[PDB]
Amino acid sequence: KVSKVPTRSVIPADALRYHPRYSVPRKMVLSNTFNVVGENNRYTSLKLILEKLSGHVGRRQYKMLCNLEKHYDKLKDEGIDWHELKWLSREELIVLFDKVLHLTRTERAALLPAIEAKVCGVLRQTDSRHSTVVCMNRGNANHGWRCGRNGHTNDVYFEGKAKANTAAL
Amino acid sequence: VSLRTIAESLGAAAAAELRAEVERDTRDGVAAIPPLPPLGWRVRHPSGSNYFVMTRTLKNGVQSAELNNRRYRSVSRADVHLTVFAPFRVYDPSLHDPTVDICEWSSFDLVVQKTVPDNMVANKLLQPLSCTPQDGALSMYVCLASVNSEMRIRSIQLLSMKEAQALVEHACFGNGEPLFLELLRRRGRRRPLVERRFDDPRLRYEEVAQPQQVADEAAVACSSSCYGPYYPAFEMLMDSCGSAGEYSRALCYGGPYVSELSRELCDALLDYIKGDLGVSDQLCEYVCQMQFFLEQEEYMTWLGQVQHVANAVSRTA
Amino acid sequence: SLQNPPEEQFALPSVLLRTLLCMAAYHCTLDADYFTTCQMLFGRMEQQQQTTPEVLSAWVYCCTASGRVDEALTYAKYMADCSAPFDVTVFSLMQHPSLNPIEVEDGSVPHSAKGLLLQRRLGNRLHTAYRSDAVAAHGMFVYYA
Amino acid sequence: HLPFNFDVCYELGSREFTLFSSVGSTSVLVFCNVSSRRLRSVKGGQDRSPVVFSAFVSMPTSGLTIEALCCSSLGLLVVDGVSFHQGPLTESMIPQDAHPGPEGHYQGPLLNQRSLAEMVVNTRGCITSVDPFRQQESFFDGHVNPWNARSLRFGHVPVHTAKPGFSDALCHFLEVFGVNDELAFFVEDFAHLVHREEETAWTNVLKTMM
Amino acid sequence: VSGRVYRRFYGDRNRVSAHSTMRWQHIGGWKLLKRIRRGSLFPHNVPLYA
Amino acid sequence: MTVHGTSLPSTYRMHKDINKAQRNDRKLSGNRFKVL
Amino acid sequence: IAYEDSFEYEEYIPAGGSPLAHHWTEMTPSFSYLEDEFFG
Amino acid sequence: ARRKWGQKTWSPTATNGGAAPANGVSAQEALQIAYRPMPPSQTVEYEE
Amino acid sequence: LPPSDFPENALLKCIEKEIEDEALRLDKEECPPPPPTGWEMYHAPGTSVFYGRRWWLPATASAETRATPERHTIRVQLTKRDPSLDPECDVRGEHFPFSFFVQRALGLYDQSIEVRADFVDGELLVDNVVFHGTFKTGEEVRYNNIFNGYPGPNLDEAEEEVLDGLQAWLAERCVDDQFGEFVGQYSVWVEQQEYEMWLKRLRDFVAA
Amino acid sequence: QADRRTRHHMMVDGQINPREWFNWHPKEYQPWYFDRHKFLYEQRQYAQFHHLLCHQVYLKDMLHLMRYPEPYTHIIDCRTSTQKMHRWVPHSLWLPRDEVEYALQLSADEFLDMYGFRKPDKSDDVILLSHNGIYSEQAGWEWKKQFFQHVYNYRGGTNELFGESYSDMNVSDVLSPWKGPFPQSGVFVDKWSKRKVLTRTGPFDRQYEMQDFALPDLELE
Amino acid sequence: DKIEKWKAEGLLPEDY
Ligand SMILES: [Zn+2]
Repeated sequence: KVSKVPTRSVIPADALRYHPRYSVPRKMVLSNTFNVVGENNRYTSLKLILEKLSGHVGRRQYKMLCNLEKHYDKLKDEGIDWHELKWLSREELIVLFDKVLHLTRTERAALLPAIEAKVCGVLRQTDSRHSTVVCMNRGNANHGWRCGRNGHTNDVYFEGKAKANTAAL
Repeated sequence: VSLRTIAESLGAAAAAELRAEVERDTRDGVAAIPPLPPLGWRVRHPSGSNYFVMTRTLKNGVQSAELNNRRYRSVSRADVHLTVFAPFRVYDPSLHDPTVDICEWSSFDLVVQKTVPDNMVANKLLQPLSCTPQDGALSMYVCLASVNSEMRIRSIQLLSMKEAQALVEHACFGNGEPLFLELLRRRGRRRPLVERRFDDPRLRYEEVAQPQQVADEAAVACSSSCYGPYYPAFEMLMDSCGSAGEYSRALCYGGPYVSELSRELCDALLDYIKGDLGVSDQLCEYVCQMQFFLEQEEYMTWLGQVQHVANAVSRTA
Repeated sequence: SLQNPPEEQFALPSVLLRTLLCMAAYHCTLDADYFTTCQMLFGRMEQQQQTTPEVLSAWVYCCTASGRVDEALTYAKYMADCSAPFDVTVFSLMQHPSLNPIEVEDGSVPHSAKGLLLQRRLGNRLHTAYRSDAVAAHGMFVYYA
Repeated sequence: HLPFNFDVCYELGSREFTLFSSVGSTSVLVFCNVSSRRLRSVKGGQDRSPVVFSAFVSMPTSGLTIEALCCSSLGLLVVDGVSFHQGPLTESMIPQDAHPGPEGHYQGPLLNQRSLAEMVVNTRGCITSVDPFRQQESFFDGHVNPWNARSLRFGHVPVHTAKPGFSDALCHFLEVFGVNDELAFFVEDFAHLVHREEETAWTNVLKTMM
Repeated sequence: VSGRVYRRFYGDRNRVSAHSTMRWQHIGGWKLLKRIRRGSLFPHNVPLYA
Repeated sequence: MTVHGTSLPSTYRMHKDINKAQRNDRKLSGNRFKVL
Repeated sequence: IAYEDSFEYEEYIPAGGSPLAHHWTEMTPSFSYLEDEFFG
Repeated sequence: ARRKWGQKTWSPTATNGGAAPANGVSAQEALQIAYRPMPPSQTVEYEE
Repeated sequence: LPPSDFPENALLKCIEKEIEDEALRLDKEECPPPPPTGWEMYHAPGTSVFYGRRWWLPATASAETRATPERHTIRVQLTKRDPSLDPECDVRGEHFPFSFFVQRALGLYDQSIEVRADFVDGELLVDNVVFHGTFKTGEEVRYNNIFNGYPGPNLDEAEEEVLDGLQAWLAERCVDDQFGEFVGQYSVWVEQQEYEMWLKRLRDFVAA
Repeated sequence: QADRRTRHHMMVDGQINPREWFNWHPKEYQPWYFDRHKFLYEQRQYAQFHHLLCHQVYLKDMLHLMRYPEPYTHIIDCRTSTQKMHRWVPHSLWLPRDEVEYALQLSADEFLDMYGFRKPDKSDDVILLSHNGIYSEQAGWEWKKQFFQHVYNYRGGTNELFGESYSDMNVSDVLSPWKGPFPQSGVFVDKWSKRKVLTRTGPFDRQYEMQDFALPDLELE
Repeated sequence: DKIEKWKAEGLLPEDY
């Protein structure tokens, strides 16, 4: 007898991702600072998305010319979050981009792929304690632009932690 | 009032960008020398264009090539005409799909034609030669690609006047193709663009209009040939610049899958193009260099056109 | 073992490419059939290194020492059309059909340095009122003499 | 909502609408080709091709015609390329009724890094397969075949991606001719109106056929 | 199967709950499975780890 | 700080930054069909 | 002919699938159009 | 002939030590391995 | 072929070697595969598109007095693939795209119903239904564009009322998975006959 | 300008294939201190020529020899281009940097016939000047190649004395972004190491280190 | 010298 290897006809492309043991990687829970969503924890998803939009992109490491990290500090003292940025309409973004942020035409052109997709600002789990991975799935308006998958439901700021509790903040 | 200060801000920025562009490639007063083509190749680049063509004529067959002439010292047939079309199309496919380990993919086309001279005596009429423009006008369209500085063949097409006659008369049951006949119905000529001559230095001052002479050598031979009214259908079939020529060459066979061929065939076809025909990896590395240099040359003309437009607005407003 | 960015890592100095071709051009004096390998060498130095007036002026001296009279002057006329000055170091070495340039920079010949300085200064003189093809054609006349 | 002086030209059956304007001796022409596959929502959140159009602003005082490749996102406007053509607005330059404009000309540098910014948010581009002959089954279609799309630079990514301080003045230079975000908010909403009117006409034609 | 039962609460989405450790050790069967030997019942409604 | 010149909190931060490209860049979406 | 009596089963080449491009039988350079001039 | 991806043609064996006889090879068998069918336009042959 | 005047003895001897082994093999058929009934297959010897054509008469009720004959046309383009992306890009999956024209009673893109389908993994997958010419709705809707004409939405996202009426309209026209296998079988014979002519035409070009 | 993309084929590894072929391995290189702020010939790549560096004469010593010169302290100007010199440093003699390698091979008489002044003896003090001190430093190595015991260098000679803002204009040859380098075009090495040498981990504007060998650390886990 | 060439090439036209 020669047994056949169990394969599939239709397999998703993320199943070809590499692990050094060819197994499931470890899912380490986040730090204790992310337990209660506060003013220090609100803008850490806004911090990381503006970091990836300014760093090198791709296998050839194409440097993004516009630095969107200079507009991070003027975003958080206003009190507007990345989740609050997705709730802004088209009329409210033109007021934010021209008056408050003073975003140029090329810096607005690089931030708009992050706003047109409604990327959920949920800190995904990683193998490390310090996670720099955000869920890049497109959000839906029924679940508060949180993409509704893997437990990212309508107030979830961080995976594995509690809700937003917007009565406090 | 506000249209003057906007058009003057762009004209000052375009003058500063062009000043900073020529300052980068300047080496102690000397401007950027273009890359040198191989021996015998005469590159013609139209100004304000997306492409550049180079020609090569091997007299007395392929035995006059660079590899067949070098030997060790101190111890007839029909002529071959080469034409390499090279557009500016070069992209990186590892961004759209990270599973592909390709840093650079640049496509360029090669048209090789043959012409019988009156000087050969040996093989006059033993067999009727089908490569002649009098008899069929057979030509090989070898679409090439430069995959990380390595020449890879995409398709090997064999097109004659018969395939242009078949597509225009009896590609369907009783008619031609309804789209190939429609594309021939909309053929407007391009305005004459001033070409620039980045030829080989040894053939830069020998003769200038030699690719223009060899372009009309086959043009008067094929329109006055055995196939007379099918040459406008054949020129658009051999049109390497545009979407109508790529669709018309897609209506023909397009050659077999080259990786499905025998490995003895793939090595012999690579020995023919690189070794015998002279279209080698020295040229294949040069095409991506010349696609890069003339992209820089067209960017400065683009910066000159931003300054020329913005200065013309503010002087009228 | 130390890797710079590849635009700075694989860029040899222009004095090395000048000395490498001038060793090859001195070998072309003793045997003219060395030009076919120098043609393959210059075919790779042009595509890997930078096309400088130093490496082009040495290639004119490479074509001169092989006996190629047509394409050596035609490469020099290409430098004149590109506003590239002819190198005065290879111009003094073209009019000296001895003195293999590795032992010239070493200092193995203490004499004839006044002769080396004179050809460099007239090459500085001839470039002020003429182009690069006129300087190179003067060097080819003295070399074949 | 509509801009100040712009006429709309749309016939049922074709997925194209064209906007024209003329101020003084200069004329600015905006042509759009609505996608048949799928267009993105105006809300943005939840194959989803963006609404990308062209802007031809002709100025006889300069002697050139500016082609502006514009992409409407969330009602706003970005510009991917600027090229220049000879003479005024001839009829052959506009890609109406599936005949293209001038081909074999320099497309222009990248004014913005928008397409590389969509790679970090994992939004799929128009190039779905790296094989160019795989997408050449539906030839003469800009949305399905990017290798012969004029608006997508025929699949080519240029060498120069222009300076941010330089490209900001180029965006302000075109916004005085009516290529602002007020125009792109109408084009984003009219493309959803063409996409529904083309689909309900194609359905009711298919009802009477069977 | 071979499962593990923990004493403290660890939810499927978050750790926040309304129970103490003294409550959940009776809810999730940590007090149950500690005191019973083989041949007895164990609930399926309680979470099993690994 | 004497022998190695760095600290263990500073070691973990620079370790996460020397390989940022090969850690995670895409989502690897799509479906792969069997060709055989 | 069966698989067990084949040349691929005499070595360890599999029956069907992708060809072993780094095997020594595939790395043997073949010239079948010239063997009539050499071994004839 | 032309090959297809995933489809291979099975061929009979010569039953002479496999493709390479590990026990040994004689003179006249290795004579054919010596004068291998190389293209002689780019092949230099030499003996001493 | 003496090597002095003919330096391409590596290619010319190799290609005439491959002409005969593609002829002496017994897996090939010199006869074309038999079509389904009614279909006549035309193919230009130079091109890579072969056409099918048949006449057909639908089933009409007795309230209608005359049944008009139809015109069914098949257009198959041969699949192109890029070997320059190999072995890095994956092997492209084999499929057979074709076009199905329906004309009521003279060209191909005037008053014609065009249906684009793919035969892949032994089944038909209908992609789009394209119209050409002026048709009746419910007014008249004209589709005069032949290249960038509106092909309709993809039928995965279409309505289910238009889906089940189309499959009944296709099964009545006898275009199903058994017809799509002949399109896959005739495309193998067409590409094999074009490959043998491509080897013969290449031998005239290189030896000249 | 405008951020020209490069033609080199360096690429970071993918997310699917395993890490293999560890007889070559790229890693990031970060040195201890910055050296971009320093003088050109005291940087990291010129560290082997540290003892070849000439002794520094400063500004107040140059003003002292201006007022009270010595008969055998030869101030020598090493500026090359005659178009960029506008004023004369006092008690100076013109010896251009491109001719130093031929000047010091001359005799005592031939140096006078080719430069108009007497050749200095090997025991006297020689002080070299330039625009920034780069041409005088390269001439100082040629003056120390010959057996001259006292060779000195004023870094920033012309730009500090005359207050000018000039440069020696060293090109510091970097490949143009169309010039594709060596390891992409060539079969000089096998295909596995060719792919692994061209691999880099991160952006290609910083410096890297190539390991010639590696062993797996089995003692972690 | 480049802007002088582009007016001769016709890339920088005059008033229409
Ligand atoms: Zn999510």
